[PDB]
Amino acid sequence: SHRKFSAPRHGSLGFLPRKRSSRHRGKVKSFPKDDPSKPVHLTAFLGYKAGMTHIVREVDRPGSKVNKKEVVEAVTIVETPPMVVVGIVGYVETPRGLRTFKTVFAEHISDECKRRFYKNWHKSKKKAFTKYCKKWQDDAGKRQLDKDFSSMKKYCQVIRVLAHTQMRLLPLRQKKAHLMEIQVNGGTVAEKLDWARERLEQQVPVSQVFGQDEMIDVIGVTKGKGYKGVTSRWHTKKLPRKTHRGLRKVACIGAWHPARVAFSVARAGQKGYHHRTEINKKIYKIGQGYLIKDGKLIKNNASTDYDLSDKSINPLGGFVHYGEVTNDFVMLKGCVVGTKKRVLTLRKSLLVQTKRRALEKIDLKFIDTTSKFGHGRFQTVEEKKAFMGPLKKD
Amino acid sequence: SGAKFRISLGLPVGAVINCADNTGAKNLYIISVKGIKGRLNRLPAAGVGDMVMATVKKGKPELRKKVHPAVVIRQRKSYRRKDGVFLYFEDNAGVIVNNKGEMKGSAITGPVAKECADLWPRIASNAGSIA
Amino acid sequence: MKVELCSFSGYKIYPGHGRRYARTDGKVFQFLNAKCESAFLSKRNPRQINWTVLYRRKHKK
Amino acid sequence: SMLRLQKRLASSVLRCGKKKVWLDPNETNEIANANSRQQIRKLIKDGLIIRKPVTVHSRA
Amino acid sequence: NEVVTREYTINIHKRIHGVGFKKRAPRALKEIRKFAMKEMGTPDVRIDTRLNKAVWAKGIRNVPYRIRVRLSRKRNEDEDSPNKLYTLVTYVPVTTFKNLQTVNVDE
Amino acid sequence: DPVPYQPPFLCQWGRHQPAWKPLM
RNA sequence: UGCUUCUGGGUCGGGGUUUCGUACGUAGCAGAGCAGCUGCUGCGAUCUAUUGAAAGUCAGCCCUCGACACAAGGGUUUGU
RNA sequence: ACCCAUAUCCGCAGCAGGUCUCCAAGGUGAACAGCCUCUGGCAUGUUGGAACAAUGUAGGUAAGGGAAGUCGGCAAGCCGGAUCCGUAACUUCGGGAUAAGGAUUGGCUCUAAGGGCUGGCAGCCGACUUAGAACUGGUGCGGACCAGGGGAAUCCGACUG
Ligand SMILES: [Mg+2]
Ligand SMILES: [Mg+2]
Ligand SMILES: [Mg+2]
Ligand SMILES: [Mg+2]
Ligand SMILES: [Mg+2]
Ligand SMILES: [Mg+2]
Ligand SMILES: [Mg+2]
Ligand SMILES: [Mg+2]
Ligand SMILES: [Mg+2]
Ligand SMILES: [Mg+2]
Ligand SMILES: [Mg+2]
Ligand SMILES: [Mg+2]
Ligand SMILES: [Mg+2]
Ligand SMILES: [Mg+2]
Ligand SMILES: [Mg+2]
Ligand SMILES: [Mg+2]
Repeated sequence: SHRKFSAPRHGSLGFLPRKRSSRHRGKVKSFPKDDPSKPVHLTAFLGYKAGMTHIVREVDRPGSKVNKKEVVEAVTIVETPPMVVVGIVGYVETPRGLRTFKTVFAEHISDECKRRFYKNWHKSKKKAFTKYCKKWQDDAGKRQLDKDFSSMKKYCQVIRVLAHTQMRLLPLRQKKAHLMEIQVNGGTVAEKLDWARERLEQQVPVSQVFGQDEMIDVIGVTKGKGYKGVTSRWHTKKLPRKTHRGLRKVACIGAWHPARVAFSVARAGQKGYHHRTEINKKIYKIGQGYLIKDGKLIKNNASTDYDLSDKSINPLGGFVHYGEVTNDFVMLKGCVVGTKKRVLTLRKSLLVQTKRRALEKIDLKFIDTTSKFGHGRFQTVEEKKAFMGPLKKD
Repeated sequence: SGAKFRISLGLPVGAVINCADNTGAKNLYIISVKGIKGRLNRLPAAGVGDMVMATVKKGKPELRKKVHPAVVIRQRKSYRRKDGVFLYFEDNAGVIVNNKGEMKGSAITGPVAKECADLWPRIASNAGSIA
Repeated sequence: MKVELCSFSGYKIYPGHGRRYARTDGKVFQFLNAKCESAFLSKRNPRQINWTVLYRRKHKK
Repeated sequence: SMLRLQKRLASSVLRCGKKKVWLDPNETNEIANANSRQQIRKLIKDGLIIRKPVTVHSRA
Repeated sequence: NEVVTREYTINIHKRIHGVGFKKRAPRALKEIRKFAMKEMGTPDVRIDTRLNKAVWAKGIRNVPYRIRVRLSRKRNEDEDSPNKLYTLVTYVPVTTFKNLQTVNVDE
Repeated sequence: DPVPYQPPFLCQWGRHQPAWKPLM
């Protein structure tokens, strides 16, 4: 007979091959569609989930009950040291798909990018791109390089650029850079290719790609949670206390007569470590790195117009399980996917962003740099030293 | 114009909140909450400023044994205001209030949370202190 | 964002932290953490507890 | 090698438990060829096996 | 250059972390033996009985957080073996583990 | 060795057993 | 993910952070009182000072470049 | 002779079952209770190592609400010792009754009361209790262990067995 009381279904079947991600770094499944009216630009960037904090800001949306009021907003900080462009690739439009036509690398590729081409960099003799670079210091190889760019002027429809993260700058253990194709969306393909050929072996910072109060797409792999049951992985009802063989189960799988269990029935298995794309993440603030000028460095990242204190966004005792963010960063409203130290693809938004909330401008009043390794209660070190007074170790 | 934000609502159906006005009631037994579509196996729950269907479980005998509409005013479950403060009270409380919002009683003992008092102006006019 | 003080400690609460508490008699209290909340609701005296600001004003530290 | 005959006989000659029999660990090959109660009385007199004292249970 | 004796302090507290109550003093012994295998490449590690008493001084649950250990590589006596050398692991009574570097004690 | 005597059946089916009971 | 550009991780130590709440010892004409000697001396929970002290803090916290050794290895396969 | 029982007996076995007695320390406590220890005994119950996934099994803990869960408060939890009050309907006048409901409880320093032997007094001796007071602690004290949830009715059987 039928189910007595109707109910919605546990889980979504749109995400259903709930397996471990085959990739560690989030793939851009779709780049934004270009128009040649725009100038040439990048459409993606590759950063690292540093941590979380609060923000305090005035809200200007008319009609709300929180108009001209100060909210707090959870934000993520994504440490984004500038990427280095070491290759271009063009894609021809085919009736079977979009085939990669020809890849052209740079002359000087750093050891950071060279780590990626090796499953064991200790044991190896480090021979990658050593015959490729003989194309860049003769006449005949340069003629073939020019003919490759000219052969891409005619036939390529999509031009993507190869960029890697400058991994030396981060607090991470690893020295191996993440490569990534970023679709250059802009004017005509010849102008696009001249522009990317200009940027070869060059730094591309994040203010080049993004801006403040921009809605981005954040692509990455979910924090992994293991082999989990159907009460954790699918959030079904726990069975009553009196059940014999266990209660964190799905009691009825299916009926008798479709004599298979369906794919739509929820079973136990791998929860987390899934690839996701979560959209409409507002860039509250693009931050700046530490930099030295006039001898003494200037580090005041969390300094705002209403704070005017020389603190950086690094909380007390640093970020927990991450380290110190000494580079330029993007600060994103709300939470993003992944664990800490997780490489975190940023994508410009696919959608024509036209709302009241999505076009709101941002002026922050307070970036919270209290300690997150416990209940911190002091914003900076000298505040703590002035409140507590002198200690025994002084 | 400005509407109510959702806050943590920790008074399901079955709660006896006390009655913070001078109708003569002492308890208010919540029998349902006004405005809930529902879902399979959930108690309808109510937070501050929720119109609720109550029952005077002790008090005056003219008030008992019938269903009263009511408004929840204090809750002991902590709820986050939009400026980022978690507020909670010393007890759960409510007042008997008709379907259009008028208070059946005259004065309100204890503070009224402003999540209620912005949304119900007659309760705010009878409110001694707010939040 | 008026930074307020803990009703138990005397520490300076910042706009994200803490938990604000209101009794039925009036008298809204702010706390920095559930250490101080639990110390308040147990009816302990801040002047007898060493790490609070009131103790440290009483004992001239 | 095997000193359970000597520990049993040392327990019965000392008039205590074998909880309290202390066979010397360095002189294992001199206790190992005792194999009787007369030889074990000599090992007691030589001091190779000792009645251990009572574990303290203070009344203080 | 082979026979070396030298002082170490082992933070036992971060090698014993997470293991259950009935397996803290045995695991503390296993990580002292792994420590002696790591700092000196001798698989034959023989740990002294006074250090056994020192680790088991409280119980099987509560094991001391740091311990001071003298780690001595030695030439092997007869019963000639695959291992040419053995490491003896000795116990050093220390009042406080404050500003204690790995001291290379001299013979 | 003592050859084990054939398995000692001590019933459970039948009317006493409340597990697997049919219609009736 | 890491495994010699005098570099690299590791260990230990030192800082930062943080958790609990003020260690032992000493001192006290502080201590309900009591005992003994002709004010002094013993017993005494507790209190005050030293002392936001003591202790823990990556084992999956944050920076050291202070000590100390180690690290240019071992094995099996793979050809247009 | 020996075993006399989580291995010498009976349970198809070195089987968590069964099987008649004797001896019986210290603390805490009303206690031959539970918990810790000495004498005596033992090696963790037919194996070890490494990790700490789901589902278990056995313990716990949970904000806010409080039986809305379920056939059904099943299970868990509340209460729990002692002392001082206080104790209802009904009754076969025995009970109900630890009814129900309250207060107290630690440590330390004292005070009072409660006796023997010798020659209304004097000396010399020894026991545990009980009551009261001060001071003191972050209101914590039957601090672990031990240890009644209660009330109003209806049916059936008087009861113990
Ligand atoms: Mg239907
Ligand atoms: Mg069952
Ligand atoms: Mg934190
Ligand atoms: Mg239901
Ligand atoms: Mg006999
Ligand atoms: Mg057995
Ligand atoms: Mg036991
Ligand atoms: Mg066992
Ligand atoms: Mg065993
Ligand atoms: Mg609860
Ligand atoms: Mg509660
Ligand atoms: Mg029901
Ligand atoms: Mg029950
Ligand atoms: Mg009764
Ligand atoms: Mg009748
Ligand atoms: Mg009967």
